[PDB]
Amino acid sequence: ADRASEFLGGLFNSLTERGRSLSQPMSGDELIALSETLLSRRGEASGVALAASLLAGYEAADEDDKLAFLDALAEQFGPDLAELNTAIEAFRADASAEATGELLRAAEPRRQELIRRLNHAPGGTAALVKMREAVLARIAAHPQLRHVDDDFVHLFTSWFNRGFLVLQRIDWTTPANILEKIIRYEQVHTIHDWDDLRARLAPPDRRCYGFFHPRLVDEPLIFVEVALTKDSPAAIAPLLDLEREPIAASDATTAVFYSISNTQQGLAGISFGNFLIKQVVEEIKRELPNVQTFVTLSPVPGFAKWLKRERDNPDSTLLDASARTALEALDTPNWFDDADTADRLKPIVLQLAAAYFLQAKGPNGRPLDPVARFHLGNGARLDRLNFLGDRSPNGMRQSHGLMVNYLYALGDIEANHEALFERGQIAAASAVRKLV
Amino acid sequence: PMSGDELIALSETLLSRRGEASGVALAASLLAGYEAADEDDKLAFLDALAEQFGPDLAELNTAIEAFRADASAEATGELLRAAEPRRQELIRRLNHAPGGTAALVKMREAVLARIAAHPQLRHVDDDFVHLFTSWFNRGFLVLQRIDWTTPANILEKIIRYEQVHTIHDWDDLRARLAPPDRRCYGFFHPRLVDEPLIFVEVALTKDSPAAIAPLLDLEREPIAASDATTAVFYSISNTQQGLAGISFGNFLIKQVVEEIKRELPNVQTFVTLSPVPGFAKWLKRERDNPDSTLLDASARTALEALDTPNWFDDADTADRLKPIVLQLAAAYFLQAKGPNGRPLDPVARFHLGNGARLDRLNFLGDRSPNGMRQSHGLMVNYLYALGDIEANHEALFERGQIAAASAVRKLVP
Amino acid sequence: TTADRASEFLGGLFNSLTERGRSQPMSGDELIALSETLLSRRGEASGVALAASLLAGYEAADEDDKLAFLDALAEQFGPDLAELNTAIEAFRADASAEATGELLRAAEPRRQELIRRLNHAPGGTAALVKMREAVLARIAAHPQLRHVDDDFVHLFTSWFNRGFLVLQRIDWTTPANILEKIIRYEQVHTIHDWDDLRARLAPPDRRCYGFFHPRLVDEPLIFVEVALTKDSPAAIAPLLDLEREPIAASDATTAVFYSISNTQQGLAGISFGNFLIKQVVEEIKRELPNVQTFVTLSPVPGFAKWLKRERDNPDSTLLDASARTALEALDTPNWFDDADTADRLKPIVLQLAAAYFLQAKGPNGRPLDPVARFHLGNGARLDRLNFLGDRSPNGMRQSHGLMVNYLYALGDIEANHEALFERGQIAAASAVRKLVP
Amino acid sequence: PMSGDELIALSETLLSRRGEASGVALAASLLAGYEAADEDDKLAFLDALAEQFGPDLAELNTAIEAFRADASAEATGELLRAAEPRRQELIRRLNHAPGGTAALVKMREAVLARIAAHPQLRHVDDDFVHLFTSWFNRGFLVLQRIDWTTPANILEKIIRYEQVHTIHDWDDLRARLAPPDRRCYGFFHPRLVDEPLIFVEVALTKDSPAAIAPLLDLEREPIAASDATTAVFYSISNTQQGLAGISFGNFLIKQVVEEIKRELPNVQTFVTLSPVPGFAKWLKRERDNPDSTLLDASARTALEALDTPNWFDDADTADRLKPIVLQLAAAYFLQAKGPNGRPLDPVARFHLGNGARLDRLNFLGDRSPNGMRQSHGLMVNYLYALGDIEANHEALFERGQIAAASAVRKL
Ligand SMILES: [Mg+2]
Ligand SMILES: [Mg+2]
Repeated sequence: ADRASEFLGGLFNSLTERGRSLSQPMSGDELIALSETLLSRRGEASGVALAASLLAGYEAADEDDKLAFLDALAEQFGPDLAELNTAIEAFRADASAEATGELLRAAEPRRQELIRRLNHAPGGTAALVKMREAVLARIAAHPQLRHVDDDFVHLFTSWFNRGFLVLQRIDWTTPANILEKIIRYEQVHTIHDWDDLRARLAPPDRRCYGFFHPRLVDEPLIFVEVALTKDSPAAIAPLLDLEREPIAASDATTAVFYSISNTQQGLAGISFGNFLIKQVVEEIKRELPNVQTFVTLSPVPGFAKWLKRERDNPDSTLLDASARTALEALDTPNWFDDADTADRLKPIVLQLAAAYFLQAKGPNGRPLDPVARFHLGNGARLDRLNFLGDRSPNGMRQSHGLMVNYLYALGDIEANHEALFERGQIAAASAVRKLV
Repeated sequence: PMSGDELIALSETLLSRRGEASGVALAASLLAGYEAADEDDKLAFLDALAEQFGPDLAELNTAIEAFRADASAEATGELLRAAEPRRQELIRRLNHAPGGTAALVKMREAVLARIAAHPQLRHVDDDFVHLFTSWFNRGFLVLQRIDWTTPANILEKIIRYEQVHTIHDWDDLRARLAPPDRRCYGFFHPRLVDEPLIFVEVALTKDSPAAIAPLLDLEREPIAASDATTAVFYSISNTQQGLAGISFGNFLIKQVVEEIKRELPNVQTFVTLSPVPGFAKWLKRERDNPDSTLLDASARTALEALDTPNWFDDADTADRLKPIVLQLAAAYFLQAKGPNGRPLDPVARFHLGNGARLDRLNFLGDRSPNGMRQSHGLMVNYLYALGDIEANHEALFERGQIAAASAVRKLVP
Repeated sequence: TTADRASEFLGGLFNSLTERGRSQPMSGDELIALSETLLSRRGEASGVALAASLLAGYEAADEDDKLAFLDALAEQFGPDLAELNTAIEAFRADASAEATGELLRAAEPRRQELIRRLNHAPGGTAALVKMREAVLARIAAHPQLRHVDDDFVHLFTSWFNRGFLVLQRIDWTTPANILEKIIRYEQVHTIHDWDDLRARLAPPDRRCYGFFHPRLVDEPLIFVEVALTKDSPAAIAPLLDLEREPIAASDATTAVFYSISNTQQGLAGISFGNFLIKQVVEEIKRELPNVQTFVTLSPVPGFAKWLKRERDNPDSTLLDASARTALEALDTPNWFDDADTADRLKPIVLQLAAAYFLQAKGPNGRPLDPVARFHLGNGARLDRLNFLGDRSPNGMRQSHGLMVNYLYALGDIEANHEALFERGQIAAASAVRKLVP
Repeated sequence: PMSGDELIALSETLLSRRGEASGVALAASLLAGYEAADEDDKLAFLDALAEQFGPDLAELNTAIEAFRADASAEATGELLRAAEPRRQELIRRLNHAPGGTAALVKMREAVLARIAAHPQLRHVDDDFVHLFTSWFNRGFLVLQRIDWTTPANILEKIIRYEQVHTIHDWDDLRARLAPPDRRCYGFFHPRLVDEPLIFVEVALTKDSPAAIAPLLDLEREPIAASDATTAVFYSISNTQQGLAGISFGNFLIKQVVEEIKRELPNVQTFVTLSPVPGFAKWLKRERDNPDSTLLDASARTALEALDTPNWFDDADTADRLKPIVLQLAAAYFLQAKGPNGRPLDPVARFHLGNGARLDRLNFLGDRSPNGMRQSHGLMVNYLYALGDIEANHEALFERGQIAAASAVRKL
């Protein structure tokens, strides 16, 4: 039945209210010592006790002691090499069930149990996420921790099940402890104090939502900023216009997604499903059924640095001197001003930009642009390419000002998605694809 | 409907799917088809799960050759991934179908049911346990008072899963949660909606019972909550068969008493009136004594009076059986151990596990036909004290040390 | 966040008031004496204690003692006649604001303050409803209690504000304690234990709703039974036939109200708004958008009584020699069991029914038939007359088997309601309006 | 916009309306009209309310004749009906409009405020109070904890409505809600969504303070919940101007302490550190007495010190104002009364009415500029006990017996 919606609501409410209810720096060595103790503990009370302790000791430790520990999760808490070999020989001797099971057992690094146990401490999950954040930041100077992050991903993928994710409008009636977080995760608009915030949430032509999961109480995991309007924008400058006149909800037909952000560093790479946006769309449709179309005014981070690599190679598959000439006009502080040099680049940029999307592919079989991977993964369609839609000194170096417009269509959202994942079809508008 | 072959095929498809919407659709269809399948087609699919769906050997082999060549971290990590039965990914995916968790839990009931006739299915069961252990986290287990204001669909489930003192109909039911001197609680998990994973039936009283009949019988009169001083756990039921062997934590009862205490601060003594679903099965196996420091010559003597249609009403041939049986029960608890070195009896494992103390042995505390089949009407009282729960649990788990009252550690031969 | 926010909020507060909401025999004289203490009391703690005491006493009192007390409310607890006259003379002397203020104070009987205070006892409102049920049951044999009932209505009206009325679907996920009460309030269907209720609610083509108000926690005031179908019926027998084959709710296109009941005798005559069915329709629609037509299959209690009066009237407005002659058929064992007698009657009856519905008014000016006053007031349209829709011995004595369908169109509910209340215009279909003389 | 006359016209159309749907439509349209209209039109409508909307004389007289011609119960009940001012039906109708109760509460504020300048409005007030008493039934009042996880639009209101120790910004607010040594409760009623009618600010401690400075101070060390034995009610506010004079019960505090203890059973002593707004105008009117036993020559002199601007910052002239004031405060309390046998202090009538007993007169407990303004920096304590609350309440209401402490009586 559908009663499942109420049951989970009631349940997640007991969980959150419960959460809102509930020390001296340690060295890298002690932390390791403590881990071993926790891994051999049998009692459940002493277990959470050692766990909470370890987590407090780590949060308190000096940046150096922290790294000593993370490194140890690589060297001292991987699988037992002896056992694993024994187990390998057995399988090699007879590919039996007994042997194929002990192999699965012996190949599991001890870290997994350690993380599974640390997670029993009150606040454990939140601390664990902050820990994966530290290892993610340590991969560079210590590639070894890439395997330590692998195990966090495994476990996290299991905890943050997409079935328990939930969408909530983040308006002025939202709990203060949560909004206080929004002040921090706010990407676009500026917000220093609660006044800036209320003001930010005030306008009736502005909206924003958040996805919450019971594993992290009162934590908006994904933040979705929307703008209500009648026209489908091609420039960001206007939507963020502080002195412009805002309209009314019934006075809109096109909801435009100007910002979508993952708020927790430690959750990078953890999928929360691919029909997120679809949900944010229905919420808007249920509230304001007038809204006929749903488009996004997303950026294109990676295009500029793609135009670099693609130009630096004088043996481009489709980029001659005729182009490379006027092309490098971008190599000037201010070029977007000269209305002349502007209309010159438009055709050439939009032409290479179209390639960057439908043509360019990253490592694995998938679009190079990260924002494309997302919105496209979410069944949207690469509808329009707004040249110079963001002339901010930020976007100018990010994508040379180039901004695009993905369009979500309730009808064929799932359709595009299957296309993209099963085959490779990059749902794009005809007007953009004819720039090969 | 669908045949084992067709299910096996659709499984394969689901496993190689890459689109979410299409994946969930395939998962919802396979589950739907499995349910419609036949006892033969079903055993076919559960079996194809124990053979075709184990770890992929081709990929396991490469991973091993790679590790042998270079035992690098990447190689070790690769070996783990490839050592995973395909079953696990299959199970994880069906779980995305709506009602999958429930469906999945019913499927595990099905393998746990066939395991005896098909010991290979046991390898499939291990993987459900691995996932289930991760899905049913104790952190989301929620205690919820269950009374007459509780939805009917849920109450209906309690009459069906009540496993200690059978609840005949809705009147017996109302009888157990409507009186102000009666209390019921249940633990719920977001993984299974409206499904009380574990529910406890307590009786608010002034004394520590020794027989259920008095608690059950629809005759006696209640008593205001503020009047009682003692809470008595007279029934504990683990509802989902497919959830057998998944620990929900050892401090479950500690929560039910913390609840009862904040509500009725007038209740300061907590005990249980529990069964012993493994005593008749023990004593009988012990009656074919090849050589035991327990039973002797003048032993089986009174142990015959147990084999009657009702030896529990004639003080004659029974009063002679009380001190022999209790002497032996004291042996069944403090000495008899299960294959894992834990206390032989399931219910003593639960309560001792929750920090309770074996406080008293009640000879013939339950006369019902069920009580007779389990331990010859034998029942015991475990005691719970918030101040000792943690210690007893820790002491039991860390050192295998059982917590029993002196008045019982003595009755051991 | 104001239409949905106020609902979030109200739902919440109500949930609190729900869990929060989840005695010796006295003589009429003692109860009356007590009412006097309570009335003069000043402390809140003792007020409640006394009131709680009086209610318990009343409950346990003898039927004679209850009755004496109710009568006491009429003669002893009315307005103080002395000061009332004093105030009348003050105002006749000079109609000042202070004069009409005191007059208003002077006219209010002590019954009101007594009821208001008894309402503070826990379980007070429920007890007062039960008590009002008693005075309602005694107005015949005791016409003086009518002025006691008038005071109850003034307070109940203010307490049971339509704004807090909430609609809830009633099914197997509904709390047992509420379902238990439902097993007693069930109208059409027959229900014994829980197997009946569970059975009666199981079918996917059946759906009943309830209206709840925070004043009477866990209590369904108005119970609405509906049937999911693919056509607007003309006879109940089929709908109620257990040996019928249900249909998936998604397959249905029609929603048919076939039972609407007020569950609290003591609430009789208290309005909960005219847009009740509106809410039930908007609800079904959002759950099953696959339903376009909203129609009822109502009874016409009081048609038989009316027809009798029309016949016994030697000067009947529209009963010629023929009609009178044919009608005599209605006065036989099972005339309905003769296709010929039936088809002969159908034209004359249906035509009389039309004048009944469209012309027969009440002692005020409202449509005489109580079920029509309801559905018409709920903005419905009288859509069709179903000759011989219910041949159950009951329906036969009620309206000679005559049933009807009222048509609810979620686009003219307000229009029709306004017409009936503002202009007195009945919303009937031509098929029936062009059937009147 | 809309003129007072067009409003009075609408009201008349609403009173005779029979249709429900159009009934609430006109009601919404009147509320909105009144709401956004010049002050002058407003006073028009409100004065019309006292004038053109009292009872209908015709009907009232007809009803009078009948009663004089036949004092029957049916004639009586009919008189009562006709004595009701049309205003009531007007209000009752406007209240069906979406958001009417809130609009109506605001309108009462409009009249209440204009009374002093226009006493004929007091009559309008009278029917507002009649209806509000009925509507704001105490049984639907709900106690709710108000911490940092509370909806913003509500916390905002808590800020805006503080009336004991002003809150300046959200951080300052966060301060009274987040710190574990702190707590806050509000009372909500279904008639006004998200509107905290009454809200209390308690400072969990382990003693019984006599000054606010050490409570509201940002620089302070927190204390765990269980690390407290007491509870200190330092601020209590009644939020709705328009709900002035409507009782929400007399056991509001008994509910809060019952909640604090069920959570922190480590608290076994609940006391307040309340102000005394009725001390300013009392002593300021006191020294204008033709005669006053509580004010002699030897007193009215050592009391002259308070006249200076800043005398609270000198250990010197201050210890003479300690015994003379306490004896007048202890008098003002146990003695002084208002137009009724009830205590003159609006805060004492609240706490005593709530079952508390005057336990101490913490001299100069408030240094705030507003504090001196009223109680001259003086503060008092009130002791609540889950044993005497009901007993004290009764004594005060049944017999006017002011439960106080010996330490305070003699003075
Ligand atoms: Mg795993
Ligand atoms: Mg009145």
